[PDB]
Amino acid sequence: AMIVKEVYETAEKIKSMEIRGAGRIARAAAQALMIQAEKSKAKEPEELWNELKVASKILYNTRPTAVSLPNALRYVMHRVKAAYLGGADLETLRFTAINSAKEFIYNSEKAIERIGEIGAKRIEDGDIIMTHCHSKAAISVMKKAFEQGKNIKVIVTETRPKWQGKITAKELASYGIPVIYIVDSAARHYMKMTDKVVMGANSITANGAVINKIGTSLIALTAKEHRVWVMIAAETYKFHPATMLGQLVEIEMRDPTEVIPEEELRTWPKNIEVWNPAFDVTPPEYIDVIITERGIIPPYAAIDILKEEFGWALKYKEPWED
Amino acid sequence: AMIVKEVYETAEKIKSMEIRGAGRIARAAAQALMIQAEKSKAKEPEELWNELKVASKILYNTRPTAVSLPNALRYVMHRVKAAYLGGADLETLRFTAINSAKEFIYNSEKAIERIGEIGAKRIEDGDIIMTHCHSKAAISVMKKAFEQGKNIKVIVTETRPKWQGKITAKELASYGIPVIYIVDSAARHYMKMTDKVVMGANSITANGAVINKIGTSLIALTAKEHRVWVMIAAETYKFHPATMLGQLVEIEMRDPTEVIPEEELRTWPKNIEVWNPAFDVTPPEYIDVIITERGIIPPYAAIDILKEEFGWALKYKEPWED
Amino acid sequence: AMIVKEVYETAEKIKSMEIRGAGRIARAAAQALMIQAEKSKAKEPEELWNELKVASKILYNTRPTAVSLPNALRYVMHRVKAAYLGGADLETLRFTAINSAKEFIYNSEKAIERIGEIGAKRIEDGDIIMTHCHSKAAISVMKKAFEQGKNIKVIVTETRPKWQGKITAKELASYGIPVIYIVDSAARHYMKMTDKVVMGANSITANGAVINKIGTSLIALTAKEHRVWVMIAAETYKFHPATMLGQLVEIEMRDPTEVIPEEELRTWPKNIEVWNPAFDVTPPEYIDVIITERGIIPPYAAIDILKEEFGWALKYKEPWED
Amino acid sequence: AMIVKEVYETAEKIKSMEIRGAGRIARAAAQALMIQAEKSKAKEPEELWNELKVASKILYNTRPTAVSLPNALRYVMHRVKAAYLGGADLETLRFTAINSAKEFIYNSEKAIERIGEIGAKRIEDGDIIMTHCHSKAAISVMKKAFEQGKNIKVIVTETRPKWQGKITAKELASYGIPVIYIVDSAARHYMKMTDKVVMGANSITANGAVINKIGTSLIALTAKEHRVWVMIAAETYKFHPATMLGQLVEIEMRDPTEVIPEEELRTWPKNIEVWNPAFDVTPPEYIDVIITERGIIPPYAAIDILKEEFGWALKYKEPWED
Amino acid sequence: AMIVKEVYETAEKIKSMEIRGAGRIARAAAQALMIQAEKSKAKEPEELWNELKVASKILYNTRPTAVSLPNALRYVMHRVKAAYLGGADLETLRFTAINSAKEFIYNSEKAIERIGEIGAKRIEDGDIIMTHCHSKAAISVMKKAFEQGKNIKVIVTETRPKWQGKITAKELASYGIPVIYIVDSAARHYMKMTDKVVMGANSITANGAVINKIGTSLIALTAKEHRVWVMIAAETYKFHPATMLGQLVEIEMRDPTEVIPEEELRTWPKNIEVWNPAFDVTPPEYIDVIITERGIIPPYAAIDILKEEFGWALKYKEPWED
Amino acid sequence: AMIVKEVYETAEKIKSMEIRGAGRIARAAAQALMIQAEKSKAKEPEELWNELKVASKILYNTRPTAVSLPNALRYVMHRVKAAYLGGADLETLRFTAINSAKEFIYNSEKAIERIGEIGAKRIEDGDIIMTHCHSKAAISVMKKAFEQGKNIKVIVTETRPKWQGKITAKELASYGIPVIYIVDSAARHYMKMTDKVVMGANSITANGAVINKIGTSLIALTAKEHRVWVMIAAETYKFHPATMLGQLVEIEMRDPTEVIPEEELRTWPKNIEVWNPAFDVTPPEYIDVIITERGIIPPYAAIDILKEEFGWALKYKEPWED
Ligand SMILES: O=P(O)(O)OC[C@H]1O[C@H](OP(=O)(O)O)[C@H](O)[C@@H]1O
Ligand SMILES: O=P(O)(O)OC[C@H]1O[C@H](OP(=O)(O)O)[C@H](O)[C@@H]1O
Ligand SMILES: O=P(O)(O)OC[C@H]1O[C@H](OP(=O)(O)O)[C@H](O)[C@@H]1O
Ligand SMILES: O=P(O)(O)OC[C@H]1O[C@H](OP(=O)(O)O)[C@H](O)[C@@H]1O
Ligand SMILES: O=P(O)(O)OC[C@H]1O[C@H](OP(=O)(O)O)[C@H](O)[C@@H]1O
Ligand SMILES: O=P(O)(O)OC[C@H]1O[C@H](OP(=O)(O)O)[C@H](O)[C@@H]1O
Ligand SMILES: [Cl-]
Ligand SMILES: [Cl-]
Ligand SMILES: [Cl-]
Ligand SMILES: [Cl-]
Ligand SMILES: [Cl-]
Ligand SMILES: [Cl-]
Ligand SMILES: [K+]
Ligand SMILES: [K+]
Repeated sequence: AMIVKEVYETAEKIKSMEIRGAGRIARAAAQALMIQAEKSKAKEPEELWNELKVASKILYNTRPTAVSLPNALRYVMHRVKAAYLGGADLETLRFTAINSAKEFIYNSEKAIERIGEIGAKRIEDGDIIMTHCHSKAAISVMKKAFEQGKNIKVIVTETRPKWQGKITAKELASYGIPVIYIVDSAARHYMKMTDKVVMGANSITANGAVINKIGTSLIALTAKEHRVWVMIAAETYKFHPATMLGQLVEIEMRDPTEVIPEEELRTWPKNIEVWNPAFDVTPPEYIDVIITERGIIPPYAAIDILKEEFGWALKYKEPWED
Repeated sequence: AMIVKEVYETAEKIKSMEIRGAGRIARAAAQALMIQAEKSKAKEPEELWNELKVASKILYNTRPTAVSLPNALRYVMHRVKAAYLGGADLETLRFTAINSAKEFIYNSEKAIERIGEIGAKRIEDGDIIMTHCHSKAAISVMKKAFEQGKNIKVIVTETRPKWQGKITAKELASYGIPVIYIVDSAARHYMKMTDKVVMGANSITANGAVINKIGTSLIALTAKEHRVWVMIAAETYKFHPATMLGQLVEIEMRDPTEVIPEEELRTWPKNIEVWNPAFDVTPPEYIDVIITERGIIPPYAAIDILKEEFGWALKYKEPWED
Repeated sequence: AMIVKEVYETAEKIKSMEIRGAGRIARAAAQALMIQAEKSKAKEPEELWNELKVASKILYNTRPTAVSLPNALRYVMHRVKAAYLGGADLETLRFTAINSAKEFIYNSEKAIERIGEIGAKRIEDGDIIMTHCHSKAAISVMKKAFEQGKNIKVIVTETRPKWQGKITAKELASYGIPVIYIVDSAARHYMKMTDKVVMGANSITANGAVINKIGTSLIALTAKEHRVWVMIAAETYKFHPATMLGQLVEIEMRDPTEVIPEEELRTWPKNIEVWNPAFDVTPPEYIDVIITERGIIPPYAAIDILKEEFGWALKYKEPWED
Repeated sequence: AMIVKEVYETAEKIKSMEIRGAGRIARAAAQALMIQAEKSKAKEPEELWNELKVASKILYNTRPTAVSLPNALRYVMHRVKAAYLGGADLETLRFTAINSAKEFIYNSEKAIERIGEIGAKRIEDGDIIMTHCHSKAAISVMKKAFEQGKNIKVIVTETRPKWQGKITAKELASYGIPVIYIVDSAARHYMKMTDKVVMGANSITANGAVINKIGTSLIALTAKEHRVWVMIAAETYKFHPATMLGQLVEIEMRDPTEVIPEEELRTWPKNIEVWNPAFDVTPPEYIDVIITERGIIPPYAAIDILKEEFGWALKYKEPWED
Repeated sequence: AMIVKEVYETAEKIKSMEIRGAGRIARAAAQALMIQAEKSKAKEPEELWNELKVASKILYNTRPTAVSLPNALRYVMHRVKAAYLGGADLETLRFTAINSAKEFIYNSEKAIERIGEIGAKRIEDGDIIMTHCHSKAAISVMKKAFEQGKNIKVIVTETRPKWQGKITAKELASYGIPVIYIVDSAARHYMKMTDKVVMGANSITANGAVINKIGTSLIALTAKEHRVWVMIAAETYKFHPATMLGQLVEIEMRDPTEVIPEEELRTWPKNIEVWNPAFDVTPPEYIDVIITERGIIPPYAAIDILKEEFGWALKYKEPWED
Repeated sequence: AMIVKEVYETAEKIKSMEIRGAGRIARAAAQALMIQAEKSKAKEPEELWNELKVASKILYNTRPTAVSLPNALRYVMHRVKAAYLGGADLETLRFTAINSAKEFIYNSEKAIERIGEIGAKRIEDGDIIMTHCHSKAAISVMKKAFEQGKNIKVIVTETRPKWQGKITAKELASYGIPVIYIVDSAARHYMKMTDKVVMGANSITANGAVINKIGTSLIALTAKEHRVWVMIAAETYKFHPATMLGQLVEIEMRDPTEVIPEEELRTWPKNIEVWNPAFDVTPPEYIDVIITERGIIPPYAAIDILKEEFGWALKYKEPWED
């Protein structure tokens, strides 16, 4: 199959986290399919179909935990597969991939904006907000509250080992928002002064559990301890269909060298193992609301988002499997 | 007063944390007073007394949170003061300073060994133990358990910002103990597999609260959530006399460049502030036992350790005050 | 612009709490619109439409916290607006107003009676029930259980500052129900002897939170503490549509002279402020069920009441807006 | 009515628990109605209808707690009733009873297999699973997990007074699964080593409460204390329609001689009473998921299973009532 | 038998709550014994002894719940009794009564002032403090913190039924302290903004439980809920010796007309009963410290206050008994 | 060493649980030493000393978990050892053993009575009390409350696998106390109607934990859940000195045949293991008071009982070790 360099490059950058953030990697994967379809030299629809299946698989095998990625792939590929199977000729199949890809990307952008608008209404003037990692959905919320003239301040946790909190701090400061920057260990110490916790998600399960950057569950735990609202900002495509039928979400284990750099780590004795999970699981008892582009829900309503929008696909195999 | 160079160097090295760990700095403070008295060229008792008073103030004004330091200074100087007020001559005042200091150091050392023998009886073969920062008292426990032939493994949290966890990981591994190194954020995620948590202390208050390295209270919180025993290995000189009469323990705020290196921080926007608390407060509800060199106590027995060993001094001014 | 005196006097009575209780004020707003329409001297549809809009705004601007009042105005005005926009003539518009009003009013009465029947089934012979304030929906439950022959006693809390508890004590006693009357402060002391807690609601949010008379949340908290069932009796029009898109519910602050009479308060010094919140927020974790005219639900299905009945309307502006 | 012998024998055998387990008795009840219709010597539709009505009452008055039984009877008799009221002739009424019953039995069987496939995805290699009583739905899960090659061990609680745990221990062991048998009292003691708890259900209520074998709520409580996942494997026909409109589930009180054998009890003093509740109530807070043949749900989604499959019948009388 | 009118009128005033507050009523009982002794017309030791015994019984039988009152009578009477039994003459006995009284009175004043000083050290600049009722010991803390220049505000709960909150609001405002006055029901709504809770005590038991004005326990509960410090300010003579040997503390039930004035209550029907408990019980789990004149203790060291100061006396009968 | 048959027989009966109950086995062990000393044919003190050491070891090696046993042995043997070592002749050594044994036995009887008197004061008229196993200390409490004329009723759990609850039921009924008898699984179900939980102890540790019959920890857990007082009735000799220095208490694992009788168990396949722990650990957070013969303490004061009465012996080896 003649896979274009952009598919390989997108995949390499997902894997390396040069491109990162759950929504962003899903957009990048839709983009990569778009580009495969645009540049394809396929002459028959079967051949293009085969390229899009192979590209889809390469992109799926990058990072496991964030379901946004497979959900993007499926959005495009369910539509591509129904067209190929319904007889579409080459150019109709091509357009179906391109246009489906574009709709995913545009829907992602609008969803993040609307999550901002909805979540911002829950932020009040004077609020100290704590956040974790770098989530564009959570940021959209903070950014909009500040645009509305609420004087907020945000406690940003540094978020080891990849330091995504540095991204968040600089970003929020560039909008005019003051930031207090702390190490992850200090989240309980500062939870007394916090009014709200606003974080994002990689995958949300059928029972309401949120899988998000390593340490999220700790911040949620002590927020609950303190009666501080935990709000999770998350697009519908963050919801995980396979968990409706019992599937466990895989937690990505990333290279030990993100924790201890290579040159240091290679001097350490062999009876030290460095373990580097990229996510943890926050149970729904520690989440007050999830803010989707369709509104505020209790986390227990995750199953409804899943039923009404993804359940249908579960009797069928993946729309890229041959 | 003619303060010797070793007093100034010890003070600087406590301040910079080139010498750190609550028991160690307390021994170093006693050791500094020892050297002042050894080397003093005083010829009157009054002169040496005044030197030791000034030295004591220099040493006390280094780091505020660990009461181990003022307790060491008190141990030497209650004895020095009483000899002086009872009319000791120069050589008798001198020997009293030098010998009180050697006593403190020796008792510290024995206390740590003993804490280890006691706490190790609580550790069971097959145990996975989580720790935090680098506490000689907590290490004493684990090391003794390993030497008893218990096949243990220790999960070492990196302990941002100063990375004391690397000291711990390499020290335990060099004793032959298997280590799992993780970031602080991952403590909840790995609390299910943990059997025991063993951590140290800087100060322990009358109501049974434990002031220890930033992040301690989080680890304890989730250990309690998961019913994992929290054990705090701590010498009786970690107990904080002044909290008996209402005093709050100052939490040390250290330099922002410990979090974000100077070269990076100078480039960051002015509306970002970096907060770097060196300690937090773990309430007694999240502590199962305190292991002193006198035995296992519930945390609410802290007031008894204080009543029996320190209460009598509270009537008086500090033994270095004019 | 030509608004009948009945609208003005209903408004004044809602505002002064001469007419109170969330259901009742909602019925009174419908009643007021009904009377504007019956008595209007308008000659074109336009004029009547402008009167109903204006009258609705007046009624809306009385008390903010109970969503029943705007849900009643919406019930009428959606229907009036649709008729008006579909070119309805004057008597068609008038009667759409009158009839819609009557319909809300009759459904309110029936909903309250049906909540009685459903809720009474959870009451058991010998039950001691605690309640708070004076809620017709909670009272419907208690009255029905007693009419079924269950020997219950009701602990009535006095409900400062407006003493609604007195209304409830006398009302329940009038039906032959034995009453125990206590101050609000005594709710914990008597929670051990309580078998069920039954209270009303002013607004219920998308995430399952209940906004009800100041003090409800304390009762619910110690109820949950003691594993006593907390049941909230509430018509579907107590559910709050705007909270689906992030709106916060405003807590009415009423006159401090309801707390300290004017004659006494004028004598007090300026450095005492009296704060008089009329409602508090009870989180869903401390509510076992809501009893609506459609059934028993967990507090987390509030969002399904909203989606199924009100969600459609969030697309559009309030039906009384221009 | 000429009720056949198999109806009476099935009723007696449900009463005595020679046939027990909530799914099994439901199938046996359907199977009894099947045999009544097969063997009936009725010649009018009216006559067979009246037989099936009487049979249904006999079967329903056996054990009250497991709603699986009346749900089975409803499944057959809604269909029988509608055929009769629509003027079915004898053979058409007959086949409708026999075929509705075969459908119920088949769907039950498939539902259990499916619950097993789904729940098994939640079980992980190395898992220690605790169970209670003898639930075919819970066993389906464990058995499928074992057949997937997951090396599991099951802790089986003896389940006094009727000792259903011995049935479970021998059944699991005969599939090749390692078993640890303990007394019910030892469930807390062994909850630290347990990874997962998997139990069945007799009835599940609108608010998400689970009524299952006496002791269930205790096991769930301590599983929650210890953060051990509680999974309730339960077919949709375990969900209890009438709780939607307020009904409480009767807890069956069985004979004291199940606890203390007659030969011993007759010798005991008159001021000792033996209480033998066959079930308790586990609140939804102590349940992580319910595994239905339609998927994993949070317990608060019980109201949705009821709304979508059973709500419509609540308007009508039982389909066996005059 | 010859009891001076001062004893009778002190008793009547204690009983009617014209003299109230646990410390104050204790000082007034001592004062009453002092005056019996100064004014006695007895001529033998025997006669004075019989008067002091009788006068003590009268004073004891006023209000039951605050142990301060019997601890004051014991302070005097142990000393009088020992003197009398060691053959003291008339003026030796008289003066032992008078002097012992004066001594209790002076120590009470000093204890309250010392609690102020110790407790103020836990108050911090900017603190919002919630309190309940009117406790001189809690007020001592708040007043001292303000005198130290800390800018505090105090939330004062009204404390139905006797409105002690009004005494406290006016008193605190008189010292220049800003006050916020709320109904008791509003304590949860305002707990988020509260930094510390500071309340008094009537009796403290061997296990650490605090008996204080009706409603204290609800405040402490939601304080603990919100991780707000709960501090109890209480002299050593609030500790209850008889609870060491299992005694329960009696909860005074006062006249229902304190709740509903007579003029209104006579009009109410017989089937409403008004219950008026003057105190509730706060378990030690919801108290962080007790502040006594001897220091800060965890609530679980109440038993050590008792053993060290009162335990000796449990051997013998009350010193006023025959 | 010439060990009398009574020592061997006492040991056999301890091991078999023909003699059982923590206090009773300690009395029986003191008795066995008494009898060895009375019947000894020793001619020199060294020879008698050697017999008493050997008997002590035989009795120590019966059952591990209840510390009452070693504490009895030590009470006698500390005194025997001080006499042998201080030169006592044969007959003085003999008398020292006999008389020390008698003092232990008499002190045990008085302690149980006094625990009754003290605990009974905490029981109120109308109380429903739940208990577990058969504890003479807990029974003394119930028996005395009933003798005082309190109308109590006791819920007795059957206590698998040895059925000690049958002993308790019959015993309490023989005093006139009504009993409700339940299986252990039903303790949560009936905790709503319970006022108090009163249980005994085998060993109480330095941190306040209570080791008691298997299932105790479960009853305590749900009692705490329900705000039902947990009272532990326990003699000072139930307190475990070695835990002061870190020792873990061994949990006795008894024969599987107590759970499943031999003839049944031998037909079961080898991949079923029966596990039969005789005790569990109840953490001090689930105990409100321990009632000793010296009074009511919080469980956290266990360390005080240990310090003041047993600490002294810990620098020395066991008084029977050679
Ligand atoms: O979609 P948005 O809201 O941007 O991010 C959601 C989440 O994705 C990120 O994962 P990673 O950094 O790619 O591993 C973080 O966990 C973050 O909270
Ligand atoms: O005395 P040891 O047990 O060695 O250590 C006690 C504690 O002192 C250290 O503080 P820092 O590194 O000096 O700030 C850590 O907080 C450690 O837990
Ligand atoms: O609709 P019903 O059940 O009568 O009352 C519901 C609630 O409305 C009342 O508010 P207010 O007295 O009007 O402020 C109380 O808060 C009461 O619980
Ligand atoms: O339907 P399945 O999953 O087999 O069992 C469900 C439940 O029914 C049984 O009740 P009983 O033994 O009939 O009283 C047990 O409580 C079991 O958990
Ligand atoms: O001793 P001080 O600190 O003043 O008061 C202690 C307590 O006594 C008062 O009781 P009451 O008003 O006499 O019933 C209140 O309960 C107050 O908290
Ligand atoms: O000393 P008393 O109060 O009688 O009993 C205390 C405890 O000893 C018993 O152990 P076992 O039955 O010998 O194993 C039970 O666990 C009981 O609660
Ligand atoms: Cl998962
Ligand atoms: Cl502090
Ligand atoms: Cl809100
Ligand atoms: Cl129910
Ligand atoms: Cl009490
Ligand atoms: Cl132990
Ligand atoms: K664990
Ligand atoms: K576990």
